[PDB]
Amino acid sequence: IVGGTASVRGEWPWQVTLHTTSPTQRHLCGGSIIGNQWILTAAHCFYGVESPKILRVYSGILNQSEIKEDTSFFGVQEIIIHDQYKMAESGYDIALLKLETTVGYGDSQRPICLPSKGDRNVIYTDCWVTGWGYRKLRDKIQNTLQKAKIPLVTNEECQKRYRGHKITHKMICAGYREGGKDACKGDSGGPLSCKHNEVWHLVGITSWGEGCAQRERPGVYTNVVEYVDWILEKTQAV
Ligand SMILES: NC[C@H]1CC[C@H](C(=O)N[C@@H](Cc2ccccc2)c2cc(-c3ccc4c(N)[nH]nc4c3)ccn2)CC1
Repeated sequence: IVGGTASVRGEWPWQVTLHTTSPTQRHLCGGSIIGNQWILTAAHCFYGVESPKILRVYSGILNQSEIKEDTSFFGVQEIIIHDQYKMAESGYDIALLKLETTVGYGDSQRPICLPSKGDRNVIYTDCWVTGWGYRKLRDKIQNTLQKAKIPLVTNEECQKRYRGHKITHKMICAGYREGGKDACKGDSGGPLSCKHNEVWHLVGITSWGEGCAQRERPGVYTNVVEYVDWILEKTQAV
C-alpha cells in the first residue's frame, strides 16, 4: 500500500496472506475470506503455481512476523481460476481457493459479504484497499497490514486514464487524480472493502495498474458484483 497507515489488529478480519512454499516461503498475494472453506483472490497470483500443495493461507494475522514454522495455516485443496482468464489487464482476474479445512469464525477471522445484485446501482463512499505490499515502487513486503481510504472512479473516468487498454464493466477503479494513495506490488488478490449501511462489502479484488499511486493512473480491480453468480456457481455446486 502506498500512502497508507498501519491497521489495528482485527480491523480487516476477512484479509488473508497467501504464502507460497516454492522455492522459499514468502507472501505471494492477498485474499478475502468469503466462506468457511473459501478464499477469494486474483487469478494472476497463480502464474507460477503448478500445484496447490505449495500454498499456505494465514488468517488472523496483523504482522507478517507472526508467521513462523509453528504458526497454524490452511492448506489449499483446489485452485479455481475463472475459465475466461488470460491476463489481469484483459479481465476475469478472479480465483477461489478451496481450503483443506474449515475456518473457525471469531473476532480475528470472519467473512466479508459479497455485493448484492441490487447493490450494482449503490454509491460506495467509504472504500479501503488493504495489504502487506510495497509502500513505494521499489521496497519490500511490509510487516504490518496497511490500509488506505480510496475514492471509487467511474468506468468513463478510468478509461480516459488508460488509453490503449479496454476498461470493461467487469473492472472497477479507485484512485485520487493527484495519486499519493494506492495499492502496490504485493497487494494484488486482496480486498477493496466498502462500508455501506453499517456493513462491509467486497467491492473489488486488487488486480493491476500503471505503476503505484501515480497521478491520473487509478488502481484497477476485479468488480466483484459482476462475479457473484460465478462465485455461487463454484462455491454452491451440488
Ligand atoms: N497500483 C495498482 C497496483 C495493483 C496491484 C499490483 C500488484 O500487486 N501486482 C502483483 C502481481 C503478481 C505477480 C506475481 C505473483 C503475484 C502477484 C505483483 C506482486 C509482486 C510481489 C509479490 C510478492 C513479493 C515478495 N514476497 N517480495 N516481493 C514481492 C513482489 C511484484 C510485482 N507484482 C501492483 C499495482
